[PDB]
Amino acid sequence: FSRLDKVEAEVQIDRLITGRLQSLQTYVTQQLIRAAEIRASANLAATKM
Amino acid sequence: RFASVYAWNRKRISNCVADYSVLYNLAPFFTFKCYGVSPTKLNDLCFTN
Repeated sequence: FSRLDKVEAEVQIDRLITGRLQSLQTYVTQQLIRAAEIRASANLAATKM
Repeated sequence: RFASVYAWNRKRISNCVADYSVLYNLAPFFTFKCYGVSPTKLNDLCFTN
């Protein structure tokens, strides 16, 4: 923001925002998968107990 | 005077006050264009070479 004229830097910042956004969604999806598998294990443990 | 195309003159500028205001406004300056930074906000970044 301190080097590029703001009428043009929006392209770069939008690319960077989209990349980080995709990374964050990937993290969330992996968390969902792992949480599902842990819930399955927890149900198994509850049955054991 | 100016030298030849293959004999392009080169100089190094150091230890001064980067005041591009005095130059940019003066003279018609038919062609003038920057590459990696906006040609409008030179006056808020510090250089080393």
